[PDB]
Amino acid sequence: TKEVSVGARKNAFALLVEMGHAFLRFGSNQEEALQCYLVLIYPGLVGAVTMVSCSILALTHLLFEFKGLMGTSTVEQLLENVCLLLASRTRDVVKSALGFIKVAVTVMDVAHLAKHVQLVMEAIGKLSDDMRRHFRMKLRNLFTKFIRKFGFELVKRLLPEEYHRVLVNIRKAEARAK
RNA sequence: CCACCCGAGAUUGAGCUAACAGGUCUGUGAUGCCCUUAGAUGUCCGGGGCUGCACGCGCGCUACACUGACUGGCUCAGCG
Repeated sequence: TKEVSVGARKNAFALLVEMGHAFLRFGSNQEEALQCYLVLIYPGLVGAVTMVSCSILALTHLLFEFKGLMGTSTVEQLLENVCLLLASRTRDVVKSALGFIKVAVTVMDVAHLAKHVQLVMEAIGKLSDDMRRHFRMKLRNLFTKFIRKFGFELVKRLLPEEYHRVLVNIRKAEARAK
């Protein structure tokens, strides 16, 4: 899934989906089988940095396919770990964490996300100057999705100063898109 | 646009709060002066005025009639 070839990456993603399907046939309860599947891939978030980004990308692809079936609270736990991985120096780990956060915001229910806007968006807030400037597109899209899904004034209140303008800039599009 | 083969590579990495004269609009100075039983129209009450009329400068209404005025019938609309 982090190979050089795009075809190999596509095949590895499809193979992950297929083995996730394969563990849905070895037991009676699907959720516990998916839990066993994840605890077979959980240690990869601990080893090498490229292996950490590998595991974050794998979890990102897995979260989009088996959205609710793995179990919401467990989702939240993984998101919390991604927040620690939001503190990484490497740009690949940060990019993979941003993609996972985007996929989670797309997938996860808004009522349970409301418990976790502050933590993940605080982890977004204290990222860096270089990290903010480089991945300004991903942060822009994430703040757009948070404004769609929650109160604009809430994200305004809990973010630091500079991001404020980015928020209102997004809100600016929210009048001309209509 | 999607998928696939070959190919090492069919996209992996680096760089790219500010400006608005596009509009709007009552926040910051231990801000300069002038006034503060000389109330930057002090509240209230009662009664007057706003219309008062020699004359100028001008819009309007009614008329000076006979192609008119008075008296009785007739049949006619449209915006709203």
